Amino acid sequence: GSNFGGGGSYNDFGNYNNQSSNFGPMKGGNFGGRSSGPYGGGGQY
Amino acid sequence: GSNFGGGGSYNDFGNYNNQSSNFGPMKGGNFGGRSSGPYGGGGQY
Amino acid sequence: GSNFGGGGSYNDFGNYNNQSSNFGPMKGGNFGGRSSGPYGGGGQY
Amino acid sequence: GSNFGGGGSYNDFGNYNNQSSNFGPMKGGNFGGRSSGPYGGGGQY
Amino acid sequence: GSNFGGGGSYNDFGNYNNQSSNFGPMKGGNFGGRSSGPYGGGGQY
Amino acid sequence: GSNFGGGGSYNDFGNYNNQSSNFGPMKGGNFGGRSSGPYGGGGQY
Amino acid sequence: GSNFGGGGSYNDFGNYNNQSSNFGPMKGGNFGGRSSGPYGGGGQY
Amino acid sequence: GSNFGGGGSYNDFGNYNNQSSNFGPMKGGNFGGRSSGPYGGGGQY
Amino acid sequence: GSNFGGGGSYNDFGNYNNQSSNFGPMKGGNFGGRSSGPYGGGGQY
Amino acid sequence: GSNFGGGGSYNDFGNYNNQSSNFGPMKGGNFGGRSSGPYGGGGQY
Amino acid sequence: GSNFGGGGSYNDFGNYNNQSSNFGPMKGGNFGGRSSGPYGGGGQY
Amino acid sequence: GSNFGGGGSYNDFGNYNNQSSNFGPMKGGNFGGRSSGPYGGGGQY
Repeated sequence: GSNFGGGGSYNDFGNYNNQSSNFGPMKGGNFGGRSSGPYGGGGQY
Repeated sequence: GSNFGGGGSYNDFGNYNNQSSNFGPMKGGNFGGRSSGPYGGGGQY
Repeated sequence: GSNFGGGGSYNDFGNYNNQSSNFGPMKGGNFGGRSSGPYGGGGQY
Repeated sequence: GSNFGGGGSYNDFGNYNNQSSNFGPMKGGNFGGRSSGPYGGGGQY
Repeated sequence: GSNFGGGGSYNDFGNYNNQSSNFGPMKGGNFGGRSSGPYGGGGQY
Repeated sequence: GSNFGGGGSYNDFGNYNNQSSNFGPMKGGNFGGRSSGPYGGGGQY
Repeated sequence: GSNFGGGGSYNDFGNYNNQSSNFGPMKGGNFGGRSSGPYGGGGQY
Repeated sequence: GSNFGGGGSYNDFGNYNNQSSNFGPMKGGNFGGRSSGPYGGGGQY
Repeated sequence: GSNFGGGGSYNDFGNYNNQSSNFGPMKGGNFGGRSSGPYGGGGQY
Repeated sequence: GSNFGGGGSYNDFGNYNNQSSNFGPMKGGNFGGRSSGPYGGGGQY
Repeated sequence: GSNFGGGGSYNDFGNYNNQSSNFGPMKGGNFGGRSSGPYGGGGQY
Repeated sequence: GSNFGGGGSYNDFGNYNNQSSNFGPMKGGNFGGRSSGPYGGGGQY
């Protein structure tokens, strides 16, 4: 009889995938991975 | 008799996929991965 | 009878993936990995 | 009967992956790894 | 009956990976590893 | 019945990896390892 | 004027997705990922 | 004028995803990842 | 005018993902990662 | 005019990911990482 | 005009990741890392 | 005009990661690191 997240627990556990593959010349970018707060994620500015 | 997220638990567990593949020259970007807050995700500005 | 995150515990445990592979010349960038706070993530500025 | 993060514990334990591989000449960068606070992550400025 | 992070404990224990491999000439950089505070991470300025 | 980080303990214990390997001539840099405070991490300036 | 896979090149570059999510008790398995050769893929025998 | 896989090159570059998430007790397995040769992939025998 | 895998080169460069996350008790296994040769991958026998 | 894997070169450079995270008691195993030869990968026998 | 793996060179350079994180009691094992030859990888026998 | 692995050179240079983190009591083991030859890797027998 074990509690597993019961109560008001905010239980966020999701798998996330960003995948990209290119044979030719890649000047651009695939910006992946979690981010939070204003302007999260990478790039120019 | 085990509780599994019972109660008011906000139980968010979803698989998310962003996948992209290109043979030619890739100047642009596939912006993947979770984000939150204003202007989340990468790119110019 | 063991509690596992029960109560108000904010239990965030998600797998995140950013993956990228390119045969040609790569001038651009795949910006991956967790970030938080203003302007999180790498790049010009 | 062992407590495992029960209470208000903010229990953040997620696997994060940034992976990148390129055969040609790589002038750009894959910016990975956790960051927090203003302008976290590496790059020009 | 052992407490394991119970209470208000901020229990942050996540695996983080930044990996990169290139056959050709690498002039650029993969900036990995934890950082905090303003402008964390390496690069020009 | 042993306390393990219980209370308000800020228990931060995460594995972090920065790995990079290149066959050709490497003029650039992989900047890894923990940093904190303004402008943490190495590079020009 | 750049060749991009021209000639007899067998150019196989397809995105493939296997995704599955279940709230209840999962005794079975979602067998995903590429396989080749006799009896490829996992399971009993 | 750069060749990009031209000729008889067998150019296989595809993104593959296996993702799975379950709230309840998981006795079974999601067998992912590339395999080749007889009986590739994990499981009993 | 640079050759990029041209000729008979077997150029295999694909991103592969195996990801899995479970809140309840996990007795089973997610068997990921490349394998080759007879009976590749882990498990009982 | 630089050769990049041209000729008969077997150029295998793929990113591979095995990731898994579980809140409850984990008796089983996620068997990841490359393997080759008979019965590659870990587990009982 | 520099050769980069040209000829019959078997050029294997791939990033591989095995990552796993668990809040509860872990009796089992995540068996990661390259292996070759009969019965490569760790575990009972 | 510098040769970089050209000829029949078996050029194996891959990053490999095995990472694992657990808050509760860990009786089991994460067996990482390269191995070769019969029964490579650690564990009982």
